[PDB]
Amino acid sequence: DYQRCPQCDMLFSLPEINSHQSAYCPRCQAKIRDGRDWSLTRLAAMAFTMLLLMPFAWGEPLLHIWLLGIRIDANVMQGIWQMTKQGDAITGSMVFFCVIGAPLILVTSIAYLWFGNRLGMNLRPVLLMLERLKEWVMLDIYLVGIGVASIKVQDYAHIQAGVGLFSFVALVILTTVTLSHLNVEELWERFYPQRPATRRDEKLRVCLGCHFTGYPDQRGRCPRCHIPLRLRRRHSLQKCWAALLASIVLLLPANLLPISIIYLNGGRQEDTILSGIMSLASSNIAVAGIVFIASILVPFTKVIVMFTLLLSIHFKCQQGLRTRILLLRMVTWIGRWSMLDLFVISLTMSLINRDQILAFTMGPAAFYFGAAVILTILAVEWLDSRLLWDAH
Amino acid sequence: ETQFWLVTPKASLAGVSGLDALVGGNYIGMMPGKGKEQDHFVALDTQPKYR
Amino acid sequence: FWLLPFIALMIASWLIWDSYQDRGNTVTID
Amino acid sequence: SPFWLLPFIALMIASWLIWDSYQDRGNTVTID
Amino acid sequence: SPFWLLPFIALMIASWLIWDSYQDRGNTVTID
Amino acid sequence: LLPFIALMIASWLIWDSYQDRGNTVTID
Ligand SMILES: [Zn+2]
Ligand SMILES: [Zn+2]
Repeated sequence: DYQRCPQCDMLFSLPEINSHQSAYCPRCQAKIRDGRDWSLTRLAAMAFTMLLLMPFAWGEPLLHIWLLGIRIDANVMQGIWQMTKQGDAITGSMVFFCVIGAPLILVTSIAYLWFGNRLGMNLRPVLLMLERLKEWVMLDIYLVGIGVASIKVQDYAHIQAGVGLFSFVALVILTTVTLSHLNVEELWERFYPQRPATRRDEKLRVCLGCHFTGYPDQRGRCPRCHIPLRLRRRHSLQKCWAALLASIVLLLPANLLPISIIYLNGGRQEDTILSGIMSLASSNIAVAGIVFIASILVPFTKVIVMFTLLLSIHFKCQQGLRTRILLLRMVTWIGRWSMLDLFVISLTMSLINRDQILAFTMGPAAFYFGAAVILTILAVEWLDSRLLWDAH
Repeated sequence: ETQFWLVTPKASLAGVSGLDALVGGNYIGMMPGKGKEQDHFVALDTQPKYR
Repeated sequence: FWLLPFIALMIASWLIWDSYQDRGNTVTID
Repeated sequence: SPFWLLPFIALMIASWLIWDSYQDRGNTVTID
Repeated sequence: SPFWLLPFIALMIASWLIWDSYQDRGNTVTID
Repeated sequence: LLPFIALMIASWLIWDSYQDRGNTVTID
C-alpha cells in the first residue's frame, strides 16, 4: 500500500502488483517488491529432488582423461580431499562452502521451514540466512570453470565426458530455475502478517533484514524480525574501511607468492599468477583473455571503485552521483565471478595427478587470494548507498 | 676454502655420470671448507674427490 | 508444475537401481 | 546475535577438516 | 569494534612472512 | 574502469617488449 525505498529513502505508495508486474523506486529505480510466483510445496519438491540428485552428481566422475596410457577419473570431492591432504584446509573449506555446502544449506533451510510449518518452531534467523544465501550459490560458475579447464587440457591428453556430467548439468539447471522464483517477502508476509500505514507518516524506517516499513517498538526492534531498527547501518564506514584495507593488504601476498606448482619430470615450475597468465596468453590467448578479465580485472576494479566511493563520501562530492550508484550496482553484480580461478586450479590439480611425470599442486598463495575475494565481497555488501544519497 | 662445480650429465666411457642431473636438470654442487671469508669464488672443472 | 519433480524422481530411482545392480564380491589375497 | 549463525556453522566444518589433518600423523622418528 | 582487529593480525602475519622471507633470503655470492 | 586497466596492461606489455627489443640480424 505504502512503503519506503531501502536505498535512497523515498517514501512512496505501492500499487497492487500482479504476477508479471514488477515495482521499482521512482527515484533510483531499485527493485522493491514482488509476489505471487510459485508455492512453498513446489520449492520443497525441488529441494527433495536436489537432495536425491546431489550425491550421484558429486560422487560420479565428471570427465575421464587418458594421460600417458593411464585413465584418470576425477570429481569435486577428490579435488577438495587432495587440497586438504596437501595442507591448505582453509582453501578446501571455502571451496566446499562455495560449491557443495550452499545447496545443502538451501535444502536444509527449506526442510526446516516446512517442519516449522508442521510444528511451529522459531524461524527468524532462517529467513535472513535464506535471503542472504542466494549470492553464494555458485554452481554455474563451477560449470564455466570445468568447461574452461576442459578446453585448457584438451591438448595435453584425451578427454571423454563422464556419466555424472549429465546429473551435474541437471542439478545446475534445477538450482537456477528454483532460485529464479524464490521470493522472501512473500514468505515473510505469509508467516508473519502485518498491516499497512496511512500513506503519509514521515516516521517509517526500512528494516535492513526484511525490507519492512513501520514504527519501531519500545525495545527498538523490528516488528517483523527480532533485530534492532536504525535509520542507517551502525558502523558501515568503519567496517567497510577495515575490510577494504584488509583486502588491499592481502592482495600482495596473493599475487607475489606462487599459486600453482607443476612438477615436470622431477622439476617443479613454481610460477605465480602473472607468470601463469603470461604463459596462457602465449599459448591459448582466446581463453586467456576471459581468464584475465575475470581473474585480476575484477578485484582491482572493485578495490578502486570502493576507494573512490569512500573518498567521495569523505569529500562530499556531488558531481557524479548519477554514475556512482550504477558503478556500485555493477561491482555488486560482478564481484561474484572472481572465484573462477580457484575452481579451475582445483579441477586441474584433481585431473593432472601423474605420479612423477606431471604433478599439479596448489601453492601457498591461493589462501590469500580467496581471503581477499571474500573480504572484498563483504566490503561491497557492507556499504550502504543511503550514505551516498545523504552526502548531498 | 669453499669449492663449487657444475654437475652436468655426459656420455662418458665405461659408464655414464650425472644420471640424477640428467633426470632432474643440471645443477650446482658445493663443498665447504675451513677458510676465513669469501664472497667471490671460481668454479672448478671435474668435482675433485672430497673423501 | 509437478512434472519435473516426478521425472527427476524417476531418473534418480533409475540411477540408484543401476548403482545397486553393479556390485561384485570381495576376495582376500595373501 | 542471529547473524553469527551463518559463519559459525562454516567454522565448525572447518574445525572438522582440522580434525582430519591431525589424526593422520603417528610417531615422528629421526633418521641419519 | 572487533572488525578493526581483522586486518592487523593478518598484517603481523605478513610481518611473520617478512621474517620468514628474511629466513628464506640469505647472502648473495658471485661465482665465475 | 576495465578499459583503463586493459590499456595499462597493454602499455606494460609494450614496455616489457621494448626493454629488450635489440637489433635484428639476418642469418642464412
Ligand atoms: Zn530509491
Ligand atoms: Zn525486520
